[PDB]
Amino acid sequence: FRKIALVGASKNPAKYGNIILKDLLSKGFEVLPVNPNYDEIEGLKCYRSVRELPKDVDVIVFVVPPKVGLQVAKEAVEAGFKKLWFQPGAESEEIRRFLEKAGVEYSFGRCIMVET
Ligand SMILES: *SCCNC(=O)CCNC(=O)[C@H](O)C(C)(C)COP(=O)(O)OP(=O)(O)OC[C@H]1O[C@@H](n2cnc3c(N)ncnc32)[C@H](O)[C@@H]1OP(=O)(O)O
Repeated sequence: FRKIALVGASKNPAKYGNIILKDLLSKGFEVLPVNPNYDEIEGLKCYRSVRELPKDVDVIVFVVPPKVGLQVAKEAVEAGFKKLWFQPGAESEEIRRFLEKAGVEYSFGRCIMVET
C-alpha cells in the first residue's frame, strides 16, 4: 500500500480511528481520514464520504460498525474502489455477500498495523 483512506478515522485518541491514523503516518503512508464529524485530523483534510476521495487511493481501511460499513462499502464500490480492508469487528457476512457479488478484493480478520 501507498495511499490509504481510513473510514472511521477519529480525533479521539482512545479510538482505533485515531491510533491507526497516527501509526500509519509514522510508517510513512499517505493517509486520508474519512469521517463526517471532522474537517481535519492531525491537520490532515478529513473527507465526509468515500465518494469525495481521489481515485488513486490504494486501499480503504474500515474501522466503523458493520451496519455503517455495509453502506460505506456500497458507496466505495459505486465510486470505483476495488480494495476494501475491514479491521476485526468491522466485518460481517452481509458485507462479505455484497463484496463477493461486486467482485472486489477485501480483507477480513487481519490487523492493518500488524500487517504494515
Ligand atoms: S486488529 C487489532 C486492533 N484492533 C482493532 O483495530 C479493533 C477494531 N474494531 C473496533 O474498535 C470495533 O470492533 C469497531 C466496531 C470496528 C469500531 O468500534 P467503535 O466503538 O470505535 O465504533 P464507532 O461507532 O465509535 O465508530 C468509529 C468512528 O467512525 C465514525 N463513523 C460513523 N459513521 C461513519 C461514516 N459513515 N463514515 C466515516 N466514519 C463514520 C464514528 O462517528 C466514530 O468516530 P468518532 O468521531 O470518534 O465518533
